[PDB]
Amino acid sequence: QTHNVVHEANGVKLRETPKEFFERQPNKGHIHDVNQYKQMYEQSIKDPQGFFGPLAKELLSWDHDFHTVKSGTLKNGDAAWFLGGELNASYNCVDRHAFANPDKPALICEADDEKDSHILTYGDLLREVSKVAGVLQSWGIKKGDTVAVYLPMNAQAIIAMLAIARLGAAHSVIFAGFSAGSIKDRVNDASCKALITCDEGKRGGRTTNIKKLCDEALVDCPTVEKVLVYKRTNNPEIHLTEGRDYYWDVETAKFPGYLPPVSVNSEDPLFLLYTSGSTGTPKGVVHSTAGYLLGAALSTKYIFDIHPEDILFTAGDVGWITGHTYALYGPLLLGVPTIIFEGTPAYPDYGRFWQIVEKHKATHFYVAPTALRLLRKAGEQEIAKYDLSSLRTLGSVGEPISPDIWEWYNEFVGKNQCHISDTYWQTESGSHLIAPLAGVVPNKPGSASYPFFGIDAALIDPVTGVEIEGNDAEGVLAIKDHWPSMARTVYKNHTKYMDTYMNPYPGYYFTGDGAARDHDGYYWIRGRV
Amino acid sequence: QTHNVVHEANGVKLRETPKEFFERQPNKGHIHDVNQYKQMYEQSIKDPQGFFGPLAKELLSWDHDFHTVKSGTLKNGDAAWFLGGELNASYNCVDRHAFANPDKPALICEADDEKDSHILTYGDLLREVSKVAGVLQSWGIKKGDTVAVYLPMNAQAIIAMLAIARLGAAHSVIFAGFSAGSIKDRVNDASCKALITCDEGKRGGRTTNIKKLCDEALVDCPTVEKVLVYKRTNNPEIHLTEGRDYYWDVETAKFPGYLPPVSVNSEDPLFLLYTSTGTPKGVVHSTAGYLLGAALSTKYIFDIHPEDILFTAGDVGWITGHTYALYGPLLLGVPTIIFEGTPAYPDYGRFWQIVEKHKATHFYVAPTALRLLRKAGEQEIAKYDLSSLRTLGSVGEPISPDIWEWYNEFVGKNQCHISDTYWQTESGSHLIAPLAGVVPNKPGSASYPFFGIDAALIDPVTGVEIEGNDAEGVLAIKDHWPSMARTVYKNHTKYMDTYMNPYPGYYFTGDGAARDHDGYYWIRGRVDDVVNVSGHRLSTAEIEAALIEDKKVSEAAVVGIHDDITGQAVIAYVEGLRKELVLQVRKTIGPFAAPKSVIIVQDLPKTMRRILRKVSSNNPQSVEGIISAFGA
Amino acid sequence: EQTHNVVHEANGVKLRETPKEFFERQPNKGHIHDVNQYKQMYEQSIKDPQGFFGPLAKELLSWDHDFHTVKSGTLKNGDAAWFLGGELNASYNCVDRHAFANPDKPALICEADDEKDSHILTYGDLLREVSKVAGVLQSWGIKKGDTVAVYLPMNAQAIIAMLAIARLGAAHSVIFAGFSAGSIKDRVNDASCKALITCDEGKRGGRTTNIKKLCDEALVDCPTVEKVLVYKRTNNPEIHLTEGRDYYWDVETAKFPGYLPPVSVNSEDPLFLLYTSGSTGTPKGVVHSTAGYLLGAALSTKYIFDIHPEDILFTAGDVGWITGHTYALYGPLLLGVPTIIFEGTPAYPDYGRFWQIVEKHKATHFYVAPTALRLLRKAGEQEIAKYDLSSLRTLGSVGEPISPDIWEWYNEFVGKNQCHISDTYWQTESGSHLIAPLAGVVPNKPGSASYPFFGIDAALIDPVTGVEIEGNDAEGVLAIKDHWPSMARTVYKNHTKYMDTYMNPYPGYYFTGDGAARDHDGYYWIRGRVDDVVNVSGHRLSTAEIEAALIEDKKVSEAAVVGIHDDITGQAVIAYVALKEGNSDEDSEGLRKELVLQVRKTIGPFAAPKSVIIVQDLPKTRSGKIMRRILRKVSSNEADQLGDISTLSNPQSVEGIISAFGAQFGK
Ligand SMILES: Nc1ncnc2c1ncn2[C@@H]1O[C@H](COP(=O)(O)OC2CC2)[C@@H](O)[C@H]1O
Ligand SMILES: Nc1ncnc2c1ncn2[C@@H]1O[C@H](COP(=O)(O)OC2CC2)[C@@H](O)[C@H]1O
Ligand SMILES: Nc1ncnc2c1ncn2[C@@H]1O[C@H](COP(=O)(O)OC2CC2)[C@@H](O)[C@H]1O
Ligand code: NA
Ligand code: NA
Repeated sequence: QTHNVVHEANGVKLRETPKEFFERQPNKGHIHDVNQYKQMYEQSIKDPQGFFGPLAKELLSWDHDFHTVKSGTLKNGDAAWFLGGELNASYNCVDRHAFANPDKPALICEADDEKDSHILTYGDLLREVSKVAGVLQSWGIKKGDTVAVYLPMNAQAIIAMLAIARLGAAHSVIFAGFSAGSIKDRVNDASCKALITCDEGKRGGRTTNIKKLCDEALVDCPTVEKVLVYKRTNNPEIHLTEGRDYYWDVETAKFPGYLPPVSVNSEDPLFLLYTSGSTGTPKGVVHSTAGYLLGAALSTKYIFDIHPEDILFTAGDVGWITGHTYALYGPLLLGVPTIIFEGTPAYPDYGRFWQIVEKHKATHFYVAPTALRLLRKAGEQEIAKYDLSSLRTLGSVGEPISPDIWEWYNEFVGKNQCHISDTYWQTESGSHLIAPLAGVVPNKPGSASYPFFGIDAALIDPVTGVEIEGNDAEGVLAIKDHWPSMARTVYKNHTKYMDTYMNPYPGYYFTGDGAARDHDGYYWIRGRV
Repeated sequence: QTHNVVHEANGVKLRETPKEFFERQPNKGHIHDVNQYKQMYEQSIKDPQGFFGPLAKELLSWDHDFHTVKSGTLKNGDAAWFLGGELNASYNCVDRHAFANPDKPALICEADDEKDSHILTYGDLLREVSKVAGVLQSWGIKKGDTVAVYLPMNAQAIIAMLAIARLGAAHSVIFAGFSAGSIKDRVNDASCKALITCDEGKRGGRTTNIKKLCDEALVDCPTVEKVLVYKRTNNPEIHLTEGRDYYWDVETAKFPGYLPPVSVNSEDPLFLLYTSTGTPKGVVHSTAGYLLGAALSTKYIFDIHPEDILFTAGDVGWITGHTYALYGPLLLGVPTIIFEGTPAYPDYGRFWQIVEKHKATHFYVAPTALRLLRKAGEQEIAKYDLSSLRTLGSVGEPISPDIWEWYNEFVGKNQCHISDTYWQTESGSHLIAPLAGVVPNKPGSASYPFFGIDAALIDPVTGVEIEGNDAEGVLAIKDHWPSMARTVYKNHTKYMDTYMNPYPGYYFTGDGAARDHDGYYWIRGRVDDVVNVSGHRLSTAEIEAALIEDKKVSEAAVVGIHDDITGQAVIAYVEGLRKELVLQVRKTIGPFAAPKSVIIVQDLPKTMRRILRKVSSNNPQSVEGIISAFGA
Repeated sequence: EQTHNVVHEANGVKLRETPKEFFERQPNKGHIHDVNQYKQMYEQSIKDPQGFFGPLAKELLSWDHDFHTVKSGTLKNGDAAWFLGGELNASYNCVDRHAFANPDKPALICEADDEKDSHILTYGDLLREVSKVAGVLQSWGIKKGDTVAVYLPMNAQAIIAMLAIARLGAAHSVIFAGFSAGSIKDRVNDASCKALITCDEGKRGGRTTNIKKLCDEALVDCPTVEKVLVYKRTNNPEIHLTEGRDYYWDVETAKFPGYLPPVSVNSEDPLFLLYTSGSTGTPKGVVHSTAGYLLGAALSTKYIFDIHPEDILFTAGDVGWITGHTYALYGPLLLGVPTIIFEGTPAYPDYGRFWQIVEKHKATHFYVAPTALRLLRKAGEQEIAKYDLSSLRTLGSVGEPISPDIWEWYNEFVGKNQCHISDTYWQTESGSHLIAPLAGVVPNKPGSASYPFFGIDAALIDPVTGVEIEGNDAEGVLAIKDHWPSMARTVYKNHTKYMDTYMNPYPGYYFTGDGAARDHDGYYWIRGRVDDVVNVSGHRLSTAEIEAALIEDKKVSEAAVVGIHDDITGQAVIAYVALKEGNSDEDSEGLRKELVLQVRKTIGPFAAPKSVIIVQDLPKTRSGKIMRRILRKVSSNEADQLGDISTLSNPQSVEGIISAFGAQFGK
């Protein structure tokens, strides 16, 4: 009953999902109980072919069928999924839903100031993505190119990512807060042929110099032929360099509201996302197309319990993986609306998140514990002003969630009527690795619980390098086989990838984190090592 | 029986298809009668998916299947057909027929002088297209490029077009009678990477300077990297620029007679065709939808069977040659007669001599040529055996009842069906036409709208559809159709403003028409160019006249431009006098007819409102003034 | 009849049935039941190519897109095409599919010049290395429609380079590692290659060969080559790499992952260029398509050699030549079996090396040229008894005639009279076997290639009348009456040369350049080239190219090169040279050596003349053109038979020619 190693697990009562979760659920859940989850999970570990093939055919639309579900090993860094298949990410995120229901909302955009907020339908999104992709195509962007994005969290960032993917090019999103030198490093490592940005940004009421930093960086980025500049503030004193910089509205007005998507192979790169590592300069994590999209759709459907009637609010930023997988690809693949918030949880007041959740009857909310701490400190009383009865799944990501913060989140935001998903994962995993499925897995505050489909998690003794048998254990967290959404390389530097992830413990994927596993199989993340 | 509006139709007896038509028809007709036509037409309007899906699979060969038959709306300018599909135009016009019957004639080429005439089979055409496509491929031409063609109406023009389409590039054919400036404008707007032309041309016995005008134009066309030059006259004095120009024969001899075609998407551009009042605009046509329209209209309106032979006396420099000298007939796998010369050379019987020589079953020509031959060569017609013909088409302009009767009697001997085909460059293929052997004729009427064409008459003042027959108004189309043009090259806003925004929810043909008690349409010609300001349609000419009535005004020019709020805005070029002129227009025309702004200028273009249009959107010397005052 | 009045080779020749031990060692039921089934299937392959080759193409190749038409075009119009509309990838069919099925199965059994450096790559290993090299090439801009040169010895890196280039839809052009810098230059420039794959140095017979050095020398004049990939075969640090152009195989492949998607190409997109010598002077890049070439390779390897999944093939060839292309690489790898890639010579460390390798790996199939058989019979017979060769059942011979005596020697000393011998007739332009005895099916006549293969409708044409010869006991020009899947499709950027060489000499036919005879049983007997092409030790040479090389020496005024029989190399090249101002018989030996070295450095060591004859002038017609017929007749000791020479402008010269050949051919 007691734990000698996993001290966090002693005297922790399981927390079943509240009845109101199932009352607010629009349809029968996707999994009935934990026993069915464990059957499906064991099948996903022992027979990835027969588990993931059918799901890949169910959740994604293919332009060419695949012939092999899974190939490669971790030790050889040659992982591949759905080999021979062809598809397009923008077709799966936009076109098919637009044909099905063009007036269904897609991007619920909340601007830094609410007066500028708007809503794009899937039909709208198809037209705007097509026009921007037509601009990029006229400029010579084609499959195999990279295109940089330097935009805030708003419709233009989503449209730019989808338009780049529509051509089979790989987008490289650069968080709008980066310095000119960070922009330069990333652009040059990726050899981007084009950049998409805006003139200025609005954050918490303040105006941010965006094009200015781009211009500073581009003096050292010779590969950038053309820049597309959105008029976010329309400030006339913002310089565009003749022959390089063009306005978003002016160029998109020249092209039609439909452009054919370009088919890419399952293993063609979908994007580069640059991350800081423990050794040296930024490294470009490369994600494939089919595997990443399947992981995004699968984790969004099963871990958050997303249905067609639902509305996801991922309070993240597309500059990071969270916005990639769960503000954009995850929800759009499933054809539900997603809320794109440009501002901050404090402007105009600390009720912004909640005013938004009420306004759009959001059903899912996904945020990092940092924001939870900020709102507990400075804006608790605001929560009661707004109706949050539409929610049933509350997500937490990025860092450990202390039991204190977990209980506060559960009571004040969830009104003790929602399910909480502590999702553990990382930029290189593509999608959730360990997380409690909504309406299925009972919670232990501070614990991410069970590994997800295709994630064969294990603990390794660092001193010896040997895998640790049995529960009530602690050690380095690692995965014993690759999974569909695993990152495939570091751009033009596969040796760094091998040394970072595959070579510390040959045969395993090294997460860089230490964790504990208790007598129930629940995992407790203990941070970086 | 009487018409109070459609005066053309009063006292007009229907003209049934003559029995000789069905005697000469090689097989059972494709449609039995008008009732079957109407059932099929109603399905093509109410259920485009169930009507055009099966036809697209029947008439075209696909590399990848389509998942959606029809997408988009006119209002949003995002029409698309057969989404997800892949195909190749040259495979559908050449390869499949060559594999089925390589010795069947494809291009029956009649040169300016008959001594130079020849016939290419489908196998011959496959080899020549493959070799030219190999030359272009070795030069770097690929999907997404544009390639200019400046060639007379002969085998090399057809081969060039098909070879460019074989690589998935888009051809832009430039009528060989165009000047150097016209070549330059079109090549630069399209940013063509290569050009295919010839040294000189032969027309009416005269030698025309083709390569010379090309050089003149190319001095200012930096995107053209290479030129392929056919030796039409083999004149040794014709200079080739080293490193840029290469000979057709020399380069094609280096490559094999088969080259794989490149699959393109249904909505990838097949061609740009530049149109000749203001600035030339590149009408862009898709691949799958355009080809389907070409095949469908050629088959059903002309009644084309595998045994038939089509003579379209047009020029690939224009949409008629594109669609009914090349794509339509070759798609159906029949021979097409490509005539390089004039109706008068060596004499005024040449058209009829060609029909007799090749036993053509179908003849398609513009009323302009019919009038010329009636005036100068009538007696020549009877000198030739024209009994192989059963379908006589007319295109491009109204055919008066009198010219229709002359055509019917002197060419058709009262034994052929006449198809007065109404359509335009932007429609891709026939919009309103009497189906051969099916629809009875009223001379001068185009008769019924074609498959997928939901035609209507619109009140020009209110934009509201006119219900019932015995009516007149603006001819408009209520939904897009497979072969509708998709954009204006790199200028989609001009496309929207020209076709979709004047009457939102409709396609604007620019023509007026009348509809009689039988549902037959009578084309009435161009309308008067209204500008749409927040739903009020204004006449630039009326505003100019009203401004001119003011005796202190010397000259007035009124133009329209795009406006994100009011759709269009009106700018007049001519502090207190400006207000006086605006009030003058308000009290002469109406309160809402006032220009958005009156700009007092001392100069205006003529040497031409086009300059004013471009100026308002941010004697050559005069130009400066226009700009200066607009800066005011 | 039983007697032959024309095909003398066939008189008194007893058929040689397949020995029973062949069937004892055969691992499964044969692919063909007996010779009658072979004849039924062959007739279908001629009368109904669509119904015969469609199903086989669907069985043996994996398609990304199905084909809609099996066969198109005619020889006369030079527009042959097969499996139109199809899409596939050669590296997927040679690697990926087998790696997915059995990643640990051996693929490349690599025997290095020194056995200590030997190793084995599995299909999984091969997939990873091919993917990495393809990743390097892709990052350099190589894409479908480009050509990439390979200048590598016969080892794993050559195979990997070829497959990596094909993985991107680019066409490889392999340049035999015995070529000089000028030959590399000619081929690289005619193809406009964007990149080159080579190595620092080579190992042959224990000697170190200069590979990268010759590449640098040639590349000074190859402006289209943007980047070079260099494998460290010896890792000699003194080997210079040019900054900005040359990069190391290991360094660059370490940057990319072990899987890269293959690029789908059309059946008729070019798979490779192989530069071949003819009666011209300039090498011609023979172009092979993808689907048809691969189908021919798989089909001939499977049916003529009787290859099964359990078998192991040792083709003692070099990828620098078509034999290595088709039967060391594409054929076996398509069929998913291991192939032995031998970097060395038959003589090093001793003359048992071939048999040591066969025994080491229990090879079931061995494929070699008669030149090597003659060498081993002369110098290494005593080695054979040291080795267990009982794993073998199919012994192939390629590239040149196999005399009845050599056939018997091969049959007895290597096969122990228990193996089937496959004398395979074919050529670079045919892609795969044209006439050959199917192992276990066709009985042999020693010296005869036997029956034409599937899709090969062979004929004999009267050299006087140009008319096809009906009936048997006949002789004439060997021609083929319709194209076949693996037929070469063009000469790179010179289709007119292709037409003039192969399709126009005998309209409606393919001209092989060979003469042949057909006996009363329908067996074909190859009689050798009719077009004066010379084959020295399996290498096709251009007498005109050798003449040009000799003339480059400014001491030479005129040069005429001819071919003759040679007991060692099959044919030998004899060069006749007239000098400007020479004389002095003491300088003769030295100047002859100088000219031989000139040829060695212009073309390559293997193109050196057997002998250089210094004469005072060459025989010429009234029009001033050299009459090589006289030099041929003299060089074969047939001075009698020269006949009336009063038609020459300089009949007096003939005497000298004869005397000179008598004095100098020996010494
Ligand atoms: N639920 C969690 N509980 C405890 N720790 C967590 C949790 N989620 C993330 N982490 C830490 O963040 C890194 C990933 O950061 P990254 O920005 O790459 O991806 C971010 C996640 C989008 C992990 O390696 C780990 O140390
Ligand atoms: N049967 C017809 N009866 C009366 N008028 C006609 C008819 N066909 C065309 N037109 C006029 O020509 C324009 C199109 O010209 P375009 O050169 O683009 O297309 C050329 C015709 C292929 C129409 O809008 C219209 O005004
Ligand atoms: N079994 C054989 N019996 C007699 N002669 C043969 C045989 N195989 C080839 N040849 C001669 O080689 C030329 C082609 O040589 P190539 O190097 O192109 O291809 C060689 C095959 C690799 C043939 O035209 C012919 O003259
Ligand atoms: Na494809
Ligand atoms: Na496909």
